[PDB]
Amino acid sequence: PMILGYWDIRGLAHAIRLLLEYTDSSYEEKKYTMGDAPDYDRSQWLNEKFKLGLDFPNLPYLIDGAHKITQSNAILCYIARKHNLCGETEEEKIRVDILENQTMDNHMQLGMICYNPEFEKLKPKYLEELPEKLKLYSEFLGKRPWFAGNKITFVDFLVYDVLDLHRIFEPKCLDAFPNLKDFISRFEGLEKISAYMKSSRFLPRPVFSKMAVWGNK
Amino acid sequence: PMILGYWDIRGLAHAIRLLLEYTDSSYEEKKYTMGDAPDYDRSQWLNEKFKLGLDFPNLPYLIDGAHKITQSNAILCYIARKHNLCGETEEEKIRVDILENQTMDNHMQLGMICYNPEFEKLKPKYLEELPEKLKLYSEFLGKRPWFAGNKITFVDFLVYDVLDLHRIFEPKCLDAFPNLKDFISRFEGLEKISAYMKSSRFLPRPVFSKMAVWGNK
Ligand SMILES: N[C@@H](CCC(=O)N[C@@H](CSc1ccc([N+](=O)[O-])cc1[N+](=O)[O-])C(=O)NCC(=O)O)C(=O)O
Ligand SMILES: N[C@@H](CCC(=O)N[C@@H](CSc1ccc([N+](=O)[O-])cc1[N+](=O)[O-])C(=O)NCC(=O)O)C(=O)O
Repeated sequence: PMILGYWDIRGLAHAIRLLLEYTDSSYEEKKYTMGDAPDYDRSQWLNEKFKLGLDFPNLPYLIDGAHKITQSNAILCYIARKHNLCGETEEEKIRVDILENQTMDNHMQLGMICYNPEFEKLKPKYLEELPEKLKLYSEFLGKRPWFAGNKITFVDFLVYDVLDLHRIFEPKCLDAFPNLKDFISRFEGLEKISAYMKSSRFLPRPVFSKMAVWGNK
Repeated sequence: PMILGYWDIRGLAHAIRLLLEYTDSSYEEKKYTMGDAPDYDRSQWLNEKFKLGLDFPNLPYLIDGAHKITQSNAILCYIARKHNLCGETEEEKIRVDILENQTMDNHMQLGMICYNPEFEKLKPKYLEELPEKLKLYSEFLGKRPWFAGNKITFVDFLVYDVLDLHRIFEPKCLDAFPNLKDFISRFEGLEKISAYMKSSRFLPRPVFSKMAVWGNK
């Protein structure tokens, strides 16, 4: 069975875990524990980091037999390809590519301030800007059932994670975009998704690692 | 003809410009000018940002008729797909995916400190770490003519820009990895590449925008 390595948190592995579940993939998980402050001992991972045969050692990392992979989006396409969720038409592949990177951006943005000691000070501006960000995704999705088009793709998992992370950060954020709310309903309503969410495996928190100022627990 | 919008600098548009050239693509450039300190007036771009019909307004952006694209890596695949440089075999697509993101990481890393006011203080550590970074690419490439494998792909443009930016930042950096040096020789040795470098179009500097503390000019 495949084996997904990551910290004992949600973070970046979220969309992957969801995808793996949606695809009925056979897998295990090698969760790494980070020590408490002030050191935040990472040795559990560092003692293994370069022993796994990974090309660019990192987290998350996926191991499927002889295939060792790093970089979240790389791991997602890998999985998605086995179930034709990496896109089909031309326009689909474009939307996929754009989102694939757009979400990664918007994510690192939140991550950056949530790990910034001055989070409290920065928070005001970030929130002032967020509505427009969400709007973009609303406009983008429009009347489509999924982001790529009529068929679901791995990018839907990425958009979800991002959108979800924001209802958690600011609950009223998605209130102004019905289609987005429906998207979340539609995504969580997915049979294998719904079931996974009610299982013991579902790890929706902590959102970030112990070093984080927000969602660190 | 296609139209590539970006700042009047190298930056993220570099690999794209190189690819476009190597593919003999018919295109123009909409270069945006940033005002001098302390305001760094961006208005030339802001007054157009939401008028272009882009989905997620940003730079660089590519316009091919009805197709409006953002996110550098999104733009690269779009172009590479028209010429079969987006990867073919399974293992090829993996390497492409990994590098497509790996390079983007290593890039932002450099960008972050080069835009950091305390650049001078941060520089010492970054340099202490760089060798291992480069080594990863060397190990990765190994005895292959190209990163993807025997055929050249758009990621080779990404790896080049990164490797190039680092010889500029620290000339002796690549000295310990012959295969990487040969890679640089082999890439610039490409007919259309070589030619483009001797042209008036070649924009290798400034490396970053005016806001940068390094390579700002
Ligand atoms: N581009 C890579 C990024 C991988 C990465 O950064 N992994 C991190 C945790 S994520 C992370 C780490 C720091 C911050 N931060 O804000 O400081 C935010 C996030 N995040 O998940 O957004 C890690 O611990 N890697 C193991 C290692 O480096 O050896 C990918 O998407 O796979
Ligand atoms: N993920 C996107 C990122 C796009 C982006 O960052 N665009 C910047 C320039 S790049 C950039 C900007 C800042 C820093 N920095 O280090 O501070 C590094 C880089 N970089 O290219 O590496 C911009 O000016 N966009 C127009 C807008 O936002 O309206 C992509 O790769 O296309």
